[PDB]
Amino acid sequence: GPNICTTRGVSSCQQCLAVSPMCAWCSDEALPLGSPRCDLKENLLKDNCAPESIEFPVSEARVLEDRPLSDKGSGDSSQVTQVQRIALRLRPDDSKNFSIQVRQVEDYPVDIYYLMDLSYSMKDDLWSIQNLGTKLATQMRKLTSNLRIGFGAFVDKPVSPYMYISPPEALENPCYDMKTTCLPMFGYKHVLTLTDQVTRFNEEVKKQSVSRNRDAPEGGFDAIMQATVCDEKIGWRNDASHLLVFTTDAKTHIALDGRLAGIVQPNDGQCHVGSDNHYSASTTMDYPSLGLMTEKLSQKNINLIFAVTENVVNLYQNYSELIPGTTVGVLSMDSSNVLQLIVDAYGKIKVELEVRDLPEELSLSFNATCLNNEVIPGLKSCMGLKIGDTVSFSIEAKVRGCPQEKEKSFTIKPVGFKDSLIVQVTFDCDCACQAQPNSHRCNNGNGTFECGVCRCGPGWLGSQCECSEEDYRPS
Amino acid sequence: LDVDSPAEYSGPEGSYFGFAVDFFVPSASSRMFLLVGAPKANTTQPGIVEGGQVLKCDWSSTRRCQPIEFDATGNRDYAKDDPLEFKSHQWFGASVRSKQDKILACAPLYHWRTEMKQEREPVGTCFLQDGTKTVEYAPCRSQDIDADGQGFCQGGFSIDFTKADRVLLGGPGSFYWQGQLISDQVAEIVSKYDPNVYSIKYNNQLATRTAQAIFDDSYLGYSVAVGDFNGDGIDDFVSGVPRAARTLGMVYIYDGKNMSSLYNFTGEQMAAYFGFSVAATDINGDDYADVFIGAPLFMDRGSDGKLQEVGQVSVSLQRSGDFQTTKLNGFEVFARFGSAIAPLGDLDQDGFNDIAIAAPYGGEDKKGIVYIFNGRSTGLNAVPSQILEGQWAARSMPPSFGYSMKGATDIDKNGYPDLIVGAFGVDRAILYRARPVITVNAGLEVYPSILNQDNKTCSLPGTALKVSCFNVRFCLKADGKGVLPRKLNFQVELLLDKLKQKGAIRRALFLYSRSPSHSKNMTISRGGLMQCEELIAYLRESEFRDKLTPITIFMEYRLDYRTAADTTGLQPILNQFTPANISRQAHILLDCGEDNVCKPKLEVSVDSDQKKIYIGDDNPLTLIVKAQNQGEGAYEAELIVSIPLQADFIGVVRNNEALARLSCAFKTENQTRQVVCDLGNPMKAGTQLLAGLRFSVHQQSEMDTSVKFDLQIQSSNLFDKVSPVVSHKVDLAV
Ligand SMILES: N=C(N)NCCC[C@@H]1NC(=O)[C@H](CCCCN)NC(=O)[C@@H](Cc2ccccc2)NC(=O)[C@@H](CC(=O)O)NC(=O)CNC1=O
Repeated sequence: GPNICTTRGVSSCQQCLAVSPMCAWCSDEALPLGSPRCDLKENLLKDNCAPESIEFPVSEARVLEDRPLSDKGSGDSSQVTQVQRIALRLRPDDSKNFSIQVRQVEDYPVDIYYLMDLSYSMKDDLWSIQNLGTKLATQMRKLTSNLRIGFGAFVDKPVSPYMYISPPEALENPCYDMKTTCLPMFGYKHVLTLTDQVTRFNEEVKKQSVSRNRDAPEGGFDAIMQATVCDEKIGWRNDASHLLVFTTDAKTHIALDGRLAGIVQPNDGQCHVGSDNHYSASTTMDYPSLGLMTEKLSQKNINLIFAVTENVVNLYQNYSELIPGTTVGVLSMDSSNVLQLIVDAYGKIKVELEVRDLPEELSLSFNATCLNNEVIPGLKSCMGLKIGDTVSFSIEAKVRGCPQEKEKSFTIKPVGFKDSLIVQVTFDCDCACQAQPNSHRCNNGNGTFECGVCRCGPGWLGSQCECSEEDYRPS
Repeated sequence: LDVDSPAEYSGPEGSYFGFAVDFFVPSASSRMFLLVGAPKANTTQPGIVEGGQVLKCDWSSTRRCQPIEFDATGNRDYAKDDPLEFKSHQWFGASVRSKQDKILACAPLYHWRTEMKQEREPVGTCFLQDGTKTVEYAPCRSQDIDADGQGFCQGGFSIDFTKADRVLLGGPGSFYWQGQLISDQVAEIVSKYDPNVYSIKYNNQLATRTAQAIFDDSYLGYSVAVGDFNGDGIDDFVSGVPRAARTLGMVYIYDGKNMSSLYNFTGEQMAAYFGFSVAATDINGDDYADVFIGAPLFMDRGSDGKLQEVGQVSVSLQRSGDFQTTKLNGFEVFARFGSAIAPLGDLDQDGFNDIAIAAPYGGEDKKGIVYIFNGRSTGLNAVPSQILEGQWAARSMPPSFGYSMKGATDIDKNGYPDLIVGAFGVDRAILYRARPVITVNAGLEVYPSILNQDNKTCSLPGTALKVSCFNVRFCLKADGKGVLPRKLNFQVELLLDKLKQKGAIRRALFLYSRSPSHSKNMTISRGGLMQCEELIAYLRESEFRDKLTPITIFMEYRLDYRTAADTTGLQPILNQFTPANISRQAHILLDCGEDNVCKPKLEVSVDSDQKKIYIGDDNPLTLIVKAQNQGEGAYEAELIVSIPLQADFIGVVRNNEALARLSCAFKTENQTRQVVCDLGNPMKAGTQLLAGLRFSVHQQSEMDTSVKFDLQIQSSNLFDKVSPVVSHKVDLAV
């Protein structure tokens, strides 16, 4: 049947605009007699209404800034871009659609924490762990630019079975009974917080020296637990991938070993590193079990790596099989074996869209064009991509009513990509012929033709001043 | 076991009171006691801090735990000035064992400063008390100094007594923590006791030898147990090695005569601590003892594939065959199921020994729990019979409930073994006493197994009403053991239709007490007879619209709760397998076929007389309905006929023999108004029915043009319970 524009008896361009964004008004004086003023544009054109005299230029959106996205993360001579900017024009209750894409150009953030065994058995392995630490910092910088690296040390619990306490001298020099010198023993001490100053890391790593204890197994798992749960002391970044490198040449103590030393309290799995950077609960809490370590590692999203000597590679390979996701490498003069594991972790390292400053009366809808050009309706995120991958999204926008403000803007915001999809919005809710009382369209004048009603003066009433109060009898 | 009200013991706060527990049965008197070790307790010894105590707790009616004064002297002084010895923070009472009138209490962390140099070596020491004597036994305090020798042996970390009173010590620290097993007779220890020499040796001591460096850090002797596995009347030594087999763990069995190795049993997962605890006892009823190994840190894969730490216990039956026969796994994470094991003896006296197992972090609030696993032919049950949990409120520090256990001994002599559970995290030990077990079965029968709906040959007492009453009976017989008095007391409840849930009509009654239910107190001679009683019941005629289903005769019985406790102060318990709940179905027959399952079918039709009705004033109307039935009779039939909003029902036509004598009570709860008429008394197969319903029409205006009806009819029984919908219409003329 006939459309809404005509069936509603629209009387003015204002009402025609208000009825629906699809309706159009013909302002041409040449319109044929009887033809409706408010109608679909094609019907007005069929009635020979001049195209420029029709009050409906179609809504449109177009670019505002469209710099192409970058292709390399080095930023040789300018800041990289990964998102571009558009402007929008709307009629009342109007809607439009568009699309955009984003790309992962910059290098992923990575954190490496290095745990050094400083037992006396490591004296002849000391260069290897110093060498390995140096090449971890150096080789990682050739994979990602924003690395963060730190390190810490462990020996074992400083208590009677493991610690030398026999002569008073032994406390200050654990190597007394050998008539040589070494450092006092410690449970676990945090030395260097995660930082990008690789040169500082190298200097601090090369000035470490071994302590001494009694029994072959060491308290390394106490250090792994504390490095995992003391995030603010260690400085793990919430967005970076976390790698923990663990070094030793002997087997390791596990839960229920502390019973020999009189320690029965289970490992709490909480931070106990103070201002002196030493594990303060070393002598009062038992070693952690494999189950507890796996819980905290997964909870904090840390990938543990073992860099151990040949004689204990099988022992830690079995441990790794019980801690999902961890790997084992051989510690030796040639450190290439463990470096490959860091390369592997980086080789297996995600976007979502937020909206900010949206208008009070404007709405949106989203759809995703994920990898392999697959299209998912309603989604605003895409996972699984790597560096260099590009993904796209499509957006539909709509307004209800029309604000009195001529222009306003909002933006969309991907997570962590530093870029903003600022969109400008303009409203064209007016008629050209409405720019400029006593209209002849009313009954013999006596009225103002605005808003579709004459608003008659004294002595007249009605839509077009067609009645007078003395003739407009109540009956 | 009695869980509602166990006996609890409390030691000094912070003492670890309850780290080790055992029963004490001296020969000097019939008195019974419990030994509780408190390794952190302060003592009277001069100049010793937290030396540890062992506290004696009598089973008398009014008593408190009292420390045993094994040693009052302080640390010995070497020649000149400095102390020879360090008794401070020795864990005296970490292990406590007893053998009739002998007690063995050990201090694993005792250190001494040797001669020839200033050292500090945790050799560990044990004190052996007899009826009169108290002697010291420190076999690792020897001339072989340092970790390369026996300096860090920690002898007494684990201990046990052989049936012939040999002392067994395990020291996990000897020879760079290879571990060692050491044992002497009580006679040998006393014969060679010279307190004035620290390095005294016992001339016929049995000890395991030092091995290669490959075996270091194995912790042989972390736990020990004794049992016969060579088969010549001399108990053998079972020792845990939780870090051997490259950390897989293993358990050795040594010949009790020469310490030579007999068998090895290896853990299946690294770091499981296979061997944390061990026990030996026959569980499948043979002459041969079996082996139990705890692996508290065992991890098994969850549904999502990740490993979950629950703990596990391995069972090895013996005639010993290397591979374990059955396993028990914990059901909660980080529970450490299998931390303690204790033979319970024949807890339920059914003919097979039972085991108790602990998880110091299982249960709600992770306080710790003990699981009772009943033995039987072909080993332990796959599920526990009972769960014990600390009834005190959880607190900041764990109670470690179930860390230490001991059973297989009777305290109050009621005939059933009892159990001791220690919770050293709260400095408490708790006593569980086994209650007498009563095994019973019942009977339930009806003489007229099938009830006739219309026989009504049975009259009420002194009343003209006659009903189809029937005869029923029930029985109950019991057996017991121990000091269980033979005059058992039971209560049995009878119910006729208790399964009529949601307030459904009660439909049957007992003749006496005229009630649907009746509770009877019963007394039975234990194993003396099988007793039966009879009862009369009747259906209440038949005011229930439930003849579609049989009567759900039901009964249940329980031990008489308010009966007095026995002489020992406990109330018996029903065996778990007994069928405390029993029921049978009583079928109802009017004429419902030879197979007793009749198969009805229904036919129906409808018509109207004044099919043309006027508007503007009240006009009469009548609806005619007929029904035909198929099958072995019909009952509970009802006219589910819907009526319009513009007319009212004014009764059925009762005054014509050509129409059936229906009874009606129309309902108007919703716009789907119904006439609701009953078809009357039951009818036989092939019966035909015709009826006519009167109505008054109150159409107000000509907006309507017709009125419509919809009807349904119920079936005789469950088959085709309700018929499909049928419709009829009446027109409006003007
Ligand atoms: N009764 C036995 N079974 N004895 C055999 C035990 C052999 C077992 N190992 C040794 O003797 C060897 C001698 C030759 C092999 C080089 N490792 N020496 C060591 O093991 C020392 C020092 C060292 C390490 C590496 C290279 C050179 C020297 N290492 C340690 O870790 C310290 C404690 C520490 O600082 O962590 N002690 C132990 O670990 C246990 N102590 C030992 O003696």
